[PDB]
Amino acid sequence: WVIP
Amino acid sequence: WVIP
Amino acid sequence: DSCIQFTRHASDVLLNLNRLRSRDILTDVVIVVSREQFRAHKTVLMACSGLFYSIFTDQLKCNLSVINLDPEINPEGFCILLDFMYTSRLNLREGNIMAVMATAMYLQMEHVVDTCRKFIKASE
Amino acid sequence: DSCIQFTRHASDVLLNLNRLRSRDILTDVVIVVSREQFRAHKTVLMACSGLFYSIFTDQLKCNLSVINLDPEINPEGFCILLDFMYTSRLNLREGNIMAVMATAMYLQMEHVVDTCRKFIKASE
Ligand SMILES: O=C1Cc2cc(Nc3nc(Cl)ncc3F)ccc2N1
Ligand SMILES: O=C1Cc2cc(Nc3nc(Cl)ncc3F)ccc2N1
Ligand SMILES: [Cl-]
Ligand SMILES: [Cl-]
Repeated sequence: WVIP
Repeated sequence: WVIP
Repeated sequence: DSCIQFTRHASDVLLNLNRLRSRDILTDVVIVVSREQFRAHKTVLMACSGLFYSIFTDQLKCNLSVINLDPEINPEGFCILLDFMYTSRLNLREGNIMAVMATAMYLQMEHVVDTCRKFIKASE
Repeated sequence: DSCIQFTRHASDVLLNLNRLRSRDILTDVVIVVSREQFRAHKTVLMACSGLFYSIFTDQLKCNLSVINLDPEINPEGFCILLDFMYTSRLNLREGNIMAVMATAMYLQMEHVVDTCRKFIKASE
């Protein structure tokens, strides 16, 4: 999961 | 396009 | 094999599937979550959820155009997860995390259940 | 928004859509390319091809379960492009590049047409  |  | 691969293809496919959903093009099922209705493509639901995969591989249920979810399921939680299926983006907030995690457990979306557990553990 | 994003989601969705195709699950159209038949999902075809997007948004054609392509289309070229739609991988070879490029122009798959043009230019 990432900060888009 | 890339070499997978 | 000796194939070449287009990096952005899968993301571009998903973006177009979400555009078809927006425009109600070739949607083939309505998911009912108490008083709310959500239109979607069965194939996208099956590709994202172990529960929908089991439902639409069943010889009788594969033919239904309406699926009613358990009354305990929160419509907002379902909406957030449906948006995630079609976009890869999850709108996880302090005010919705419990409903989102409960819905992802029911729908059998293991990666979502995993990030919810991690965010909850961080607040404890 | 304040969303989080699962990097592998779109690739995982496409992998599952290809598994449904393998297993002939919820395929809803047959594409005929002379003597050959290819089963697929209309939504995936529309998401990848400008030609299929136009076909399945037409009020009459959206209801057809069989689509016959122009007799000039090569079945192997179509097969290679159908595999690309469902996997992001393109099996481009000296012996098939002309048929693949001609098929991608017909299907309106601009990124494929682009890589074929580049590979052809490199050989000249
Ligand atoms: O957490 C999850 C997400 C998820 C999706 C699927 N979907 C499919 N699985 C296979 Cl093997 N082939 C085709 C599919 F559409 C099954 C189980 C699970 N569990
Ligand atoms: O080279 C290409 C690939 C391609 C795909 C599509 N597909 C869709 N386009 C839109 Cl805007 N919304 C939903 C779709 F399924 C249209 C044109 C083109 N041209
Ligand atoms: Cl997931
Ligand atoms: Cl393309």
